[PDB]
Amino acid sequence: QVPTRKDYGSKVSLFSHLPQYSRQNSLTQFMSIPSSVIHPAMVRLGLQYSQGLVSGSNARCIALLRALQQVIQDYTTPPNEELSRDLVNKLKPYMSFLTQCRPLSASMHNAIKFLNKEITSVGSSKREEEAKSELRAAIDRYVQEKIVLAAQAISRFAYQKISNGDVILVYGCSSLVSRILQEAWTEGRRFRVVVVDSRPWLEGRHTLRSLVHAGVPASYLLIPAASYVLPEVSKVLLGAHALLANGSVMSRVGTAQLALVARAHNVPVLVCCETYKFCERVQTDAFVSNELDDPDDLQCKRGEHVALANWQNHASLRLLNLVYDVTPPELVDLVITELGMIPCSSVPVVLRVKSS
Amino acid sequence: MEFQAVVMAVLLPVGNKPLIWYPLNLLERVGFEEVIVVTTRDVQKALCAEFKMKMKPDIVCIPDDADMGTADSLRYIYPKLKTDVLVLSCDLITDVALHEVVDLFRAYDASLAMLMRKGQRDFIGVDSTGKRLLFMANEADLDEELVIKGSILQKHPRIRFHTGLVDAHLYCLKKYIVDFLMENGSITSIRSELIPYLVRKQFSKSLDIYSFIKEANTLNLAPYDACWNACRGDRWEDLSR
Amino acid sequence: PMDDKELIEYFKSQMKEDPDMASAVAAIRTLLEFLKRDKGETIQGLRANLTSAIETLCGVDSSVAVSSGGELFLRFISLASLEYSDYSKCKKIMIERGELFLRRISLSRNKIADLCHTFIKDGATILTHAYSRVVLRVLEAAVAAKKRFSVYVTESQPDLSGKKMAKALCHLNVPVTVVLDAAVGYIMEKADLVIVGAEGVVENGGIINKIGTNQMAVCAKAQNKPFYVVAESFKFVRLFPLNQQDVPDKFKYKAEEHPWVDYTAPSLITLLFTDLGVLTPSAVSDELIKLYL
Amino acid sequence: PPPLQAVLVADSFDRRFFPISKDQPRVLLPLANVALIDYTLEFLTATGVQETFVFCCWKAAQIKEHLLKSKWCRPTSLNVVRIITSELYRSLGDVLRDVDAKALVRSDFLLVYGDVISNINITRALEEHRLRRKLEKNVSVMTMIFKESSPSHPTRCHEDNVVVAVDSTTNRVLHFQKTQGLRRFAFPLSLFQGSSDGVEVRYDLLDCHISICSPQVAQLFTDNFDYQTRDDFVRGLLVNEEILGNQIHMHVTAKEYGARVSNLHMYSAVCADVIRRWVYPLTPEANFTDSTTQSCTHSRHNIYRGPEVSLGHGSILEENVLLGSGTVIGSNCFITNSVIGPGCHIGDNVVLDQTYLWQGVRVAAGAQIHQSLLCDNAEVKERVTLKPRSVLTSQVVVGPNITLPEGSVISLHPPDAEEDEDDGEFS
Amino acid sequence: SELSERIESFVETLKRGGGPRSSEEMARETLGLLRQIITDHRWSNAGELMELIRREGRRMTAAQPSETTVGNMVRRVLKIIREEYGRLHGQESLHKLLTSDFSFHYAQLQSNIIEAINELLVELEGTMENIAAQALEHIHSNEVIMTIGFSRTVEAFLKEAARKRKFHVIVAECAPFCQGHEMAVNLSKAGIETTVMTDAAIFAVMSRVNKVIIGTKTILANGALRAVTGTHTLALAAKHHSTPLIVCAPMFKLSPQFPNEEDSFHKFVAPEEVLPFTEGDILEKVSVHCPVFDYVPPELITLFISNIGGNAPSYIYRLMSELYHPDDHVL
Repeated sequence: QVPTRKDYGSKVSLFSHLPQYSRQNSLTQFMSIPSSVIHPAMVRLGLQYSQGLVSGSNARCIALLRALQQVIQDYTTPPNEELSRDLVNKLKPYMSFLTQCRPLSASMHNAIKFLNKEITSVGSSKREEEAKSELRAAIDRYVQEKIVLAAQAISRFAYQKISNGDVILVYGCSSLVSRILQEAWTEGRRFRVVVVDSRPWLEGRHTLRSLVHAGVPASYLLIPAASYVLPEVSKVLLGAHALLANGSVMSRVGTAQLALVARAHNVPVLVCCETYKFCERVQTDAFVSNELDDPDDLQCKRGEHVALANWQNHASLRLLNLVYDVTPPELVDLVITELGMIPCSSVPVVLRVKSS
Repeated sequence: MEFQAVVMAVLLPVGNKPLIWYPLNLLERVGFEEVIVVTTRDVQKALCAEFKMKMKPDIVCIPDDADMGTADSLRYIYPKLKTDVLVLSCDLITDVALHEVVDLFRAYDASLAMLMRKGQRDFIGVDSTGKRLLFMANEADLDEELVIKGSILQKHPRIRFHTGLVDAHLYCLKKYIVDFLMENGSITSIRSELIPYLVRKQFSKSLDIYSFIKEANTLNLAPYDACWNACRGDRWEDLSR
Repeated sequence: PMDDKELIEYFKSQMKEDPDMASAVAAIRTLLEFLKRDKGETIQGLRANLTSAIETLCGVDSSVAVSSGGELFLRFISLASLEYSDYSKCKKIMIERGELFLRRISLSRNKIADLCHTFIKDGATILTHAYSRVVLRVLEAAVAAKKRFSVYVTESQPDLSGKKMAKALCHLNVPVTVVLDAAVGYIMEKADLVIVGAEGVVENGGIINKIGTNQMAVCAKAQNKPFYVVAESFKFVRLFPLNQQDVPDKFKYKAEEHPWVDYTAPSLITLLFTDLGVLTPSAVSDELIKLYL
Repeated sequence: PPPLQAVLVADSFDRRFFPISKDQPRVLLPLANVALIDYTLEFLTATGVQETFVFCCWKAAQIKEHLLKSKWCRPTSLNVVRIITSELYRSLGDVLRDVDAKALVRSDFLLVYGDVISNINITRALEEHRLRRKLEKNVSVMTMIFKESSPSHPTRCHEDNVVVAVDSTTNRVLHFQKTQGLRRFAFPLSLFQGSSDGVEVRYDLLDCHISICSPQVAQLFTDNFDYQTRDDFVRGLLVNEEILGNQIHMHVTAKEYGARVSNLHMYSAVCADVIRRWVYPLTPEANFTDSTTQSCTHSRHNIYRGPEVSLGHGSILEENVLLGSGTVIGSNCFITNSVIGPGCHIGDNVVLDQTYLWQGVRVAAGAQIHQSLLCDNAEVKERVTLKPRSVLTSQVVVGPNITLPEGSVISLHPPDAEEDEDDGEFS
Repeated sequence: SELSERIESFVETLKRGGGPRSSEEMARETLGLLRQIITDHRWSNAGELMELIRREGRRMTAAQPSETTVGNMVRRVLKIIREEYGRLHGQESLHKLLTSDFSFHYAQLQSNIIEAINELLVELEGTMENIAAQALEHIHSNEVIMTIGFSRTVEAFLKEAARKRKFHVIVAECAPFCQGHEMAVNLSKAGIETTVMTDAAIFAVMSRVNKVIIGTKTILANGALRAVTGTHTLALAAKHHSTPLIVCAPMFKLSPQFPNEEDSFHKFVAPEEVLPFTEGDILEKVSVHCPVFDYVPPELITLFISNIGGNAPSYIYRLMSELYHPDDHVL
């Protein structure tokens, strides 16, 4: 069977319960080239998750659903068995392998739950081809109505808040924020955008390039200097990787800071997220549940010397590369979803109306 | 199946063990329950009988014509190909971890993944990361100067060139490459005029060509000196293998 | 059809005949009377005429409660038309449901008073901002329960509604003191709780009220005093003001710079007393989310 | 150990700034209210140069007069500027031939033009050059300085674009060629076979036009009388490798700025970079040339204001705006990404975008000026609109009721100016 | 002319790039230059000496406004001159208002000025030792400390505290100039069990940090701080979690200026640190700003540790009165 990925380096004592891997170490060096235990599509998907070729939560969910459609297409029911259970039992090891390649996101968890419910509801007296076609159609409908139409509705809703001659501060890279800003600029709103970035990913350059190509006037700076630009900032628009049942917003590592600093400068905070990213779990800190990225990514060249080059030699030295933080509900003013403009405390309510 | 292994013989049973055995063992180590082999017919269309005396899990053998190239062999065996192919040759004595080339194929959804080793005439040029190759040509086609398109340097402003590298003739090829070969009978040899065409077709939904550079072993070429070097190296190589 | 003029004088006479009835209730009654005699044939035309009438009424009165009642009436029409496709059956259903809705919103004030009066203790001090009929009713209910308490009321400088509130309280034999609009921060330490009305409850749970409400709420929060708001259900409106500037201009003015309205965030509010019961602010959004599918 | 010298060519022997060069030398043009010669001298002084030779031929009188009353000609300056002038100079080859004839350079001097804006420290490059010359026993001759860049940057002009083929092991240049009006680039096969240890073709390099040279450069220039430019020397050396090898190497900088202004596009790009602090510490508010008239205060969004500006009521300075001392701005104006010289006067409701107004320029109310250049003492009358790429040179007055086309260079000299005039565009 | 060339070299070094990396070296160089100015220059009266010192101080401060240690030393020397002149010759308060002169010559004033400068230098030498000595009163066993950037005073503090206690240190790199890596390596070489993180993680982990110890570049008149960029967010997070914020700053980093003064407060450097030059055409349309200093209000600071002990920000004004004359603020 598939082995277990080896932990890399030494972890922080407070994060010792989380797995920490390295990008150089690949899990496919111990698996047969014509993969049998793991479907080849899942192998490719895990390879490009571990190497970082798919980063955004929406992109990760779409890639997972595409590979999963391929797996369903290639799937053939074994003799003397039922599809509604065999399919789930076969899919579980693929999900375990994907988690080993890189910890799953909230969108991927919700998509997996949705497909498990869809497969479980497949009748036992229907043809295999019909069941496969229905599963593919359900995946397509899920993708459409949970990403495309949701983004369109969120852009339409956010067009109202964006006014002429105001300043909007965005953080990191998210497709929803970029689409909102581009559509608002297209409809005739005139405004500036301030892009805040953070090491080591430096993914704010993606949205910077998108805004420049769209014609929107843009400014760029790192996150420590955020307190310098908030005096002239009118709104802080953020994207969320997940909304928790207690209202807390799980997002990129710097996001919470911005909200806090925004509260210090009396600047409204808007968070745009799709309702399928709403999670019924709750957490109050970035310690109980998080993901440790490759520590070697923290190395930077300042001049001709790299200070953290051989950081393994120092026994008492540790490096952590967090990828998520949790924002308390009291630092967030708006949540913009396809349902509408809701307070940060209405997250469970939506979770109640989307389950029945 | 993800891959279909194809072995070329257009062949040598010489050595401590048959020269064709080593590629077969390399394929056998990493999965590959079955493998298709094209057997020589110019010298003797009976090497299938000789291979029937070997020890392998499963082999399918197909006799070839008198004279035919690698592309011609693929054209002959088209009906038996169903997915992406992994083309090898009898002359390949390597200890490379095959997961590198196939991992390059898997990760980037490449149309071609190939393996080469540092030498110990043909110019190749890869980008900064050293994985994707941007240029490839031979001294026969170039009169005195090497010409690079402006678009290539516009997209990739840093091309690093190798000259002495040795092609190992191990290719992971996508299925539509085979289909394009089938629609066009002009191409006769994979190395000579198939791979360069794909390389130049990148810059003209886009073709992706990737290469992996090794530093341990090459294949036993047709020269007798190459055979002697392979025989010398296989004594230490065959210990673990 | 009912003329624009006829609608305006119907609204004004409805207000005048019953001074104790809120503007939103009169607007809803006027809309129901307009629907009663319409002579239309299609539900498509009915909605256009109804929203035009709501626009006219909002032109007459710029209060937030009028617009909230108009939106509630439009949602009522949509909900009724959802069940019945035939226009005549839908018309009868809308008429009878409107009568029932009118009687319910009439009983709303007494329901709020009965739910709310228990929070007032004996010997406590009440701080109120301006003239609200709901706070007057809850103080009546507290007095009827043989509770003894004192009330401070601000003057509401633009129109001295606090003096009218003090006169009405004196008619009830309640010790009431009129204090300046600038002395709330001086009086907050003596009061035990703050009870104020609302002209509209926004999506997140904040309130839209008289210009002096926000500073009173901030002062109450600074001294950790409870801040209670009494409001009817037909004052729920799907607006989310980011700040004071984000409030629509049609509610601030025409009711150097003198806005008649401010916005109070839900974080400064302890509990809301509606005919739906005693709610946290976070409940309000839920109701709205339940109303629009 | 020997003092670091530098040869400063204060004459651009080409003519790319005509007709602006007909009145003022290009070296004395104000980039951000500071002459380019001042920027080059500051660059030389900051990098450790102790002796500088200034070779000027065209309009040498103005250059000498400006230099003598400058900071670097003071006795307290650590850079001993020596102005050498001659009327027979026609090319950089002539300058280096004269350098060899006078034996001015001792060893390892700096070759750079008089219009180079940079903040590059050449300590590492000089150390590498000296180490190569010591280990290889006098084989390395020149070390060019290049800046890592992207081909799509505004600073990378088509005219001065270049592609090289080098050895990544030793940073040795093996092929070098411009890419003006070319779609395909050809590299001779000789360089591959001569060195099979790995050759890399680089197109992501911006030419800073800075060279760490040797007296052997002057010897080769005086041995080859046909050399006229540095590119000719480089090409002739690279092609003639079989005899007298004389390898030339390169150095790449990434965290430092370096560029050479050679036309109006380069002028605009470098001015925009300087305003936005890309050439730090060389900043308009740094006052690196200690003159009282260039004192400035820096504000948010790179708004540099000089003394006694007195901005009008309702006018807006958006970003990247430099105002000279004494400049007067009207009411309800709109200035953006523009540089205004000292003493300028602007009327009401004027709009300026990406313009450059030299000292003494007077603009009447209602003007709309975009992406143009207005030389010193120019004048614009009411309700006049200038399209992008317009140029007014040396006191041209443009009358009312006229909109100039995009490419409109006008001056007081009839032939060079496209439409010479002093009262408008209608003849 | 040796003094003139020394002054010119000092001004050029201030303008281009910091030669003396440590602030103590800058203070010592300024004090030595001022001593040479006092000795070599010929002056009869005290007023002309004061105006000369004011002139060179104005030049040096105009060379680099962000480097406030030069101005602090100039003002300290001016107050020393005032005190010595008052002693050899013969404080705005209500007492002075209710209760109730230069251009005189004294031959022995110069020796008193020189010895006062010398004892000031002697005090300057041992500031870090005093701060390290009092470090042990603020660190308890198994504590968690957080630091931003690289400061020699804080590292001396932690290394002295680590000889008798075991504690964990979390260093947040100060992007773009990621100098927190160097401090983390230095502390790890002393076995202090350190951790390296980015700025973005600060608020993420402040909930598990017991106290924050930081350095500073300048302490203003009201107790505010001019620190490295990212310190304001750090102080805001500490205030949110109520963790004490300790500032280990010597007395020469104490400047009598006030926050709102010409807005020439932050220092802006080349945007190459934030956005590289290889991005391409987008750099034409993008405004990149790279401040290196940040303003921290005095209400976010819990304690001030200096060579004279521990103090509250509310007392900082008094330390202003004992160090600088009210007429030397403008300089």
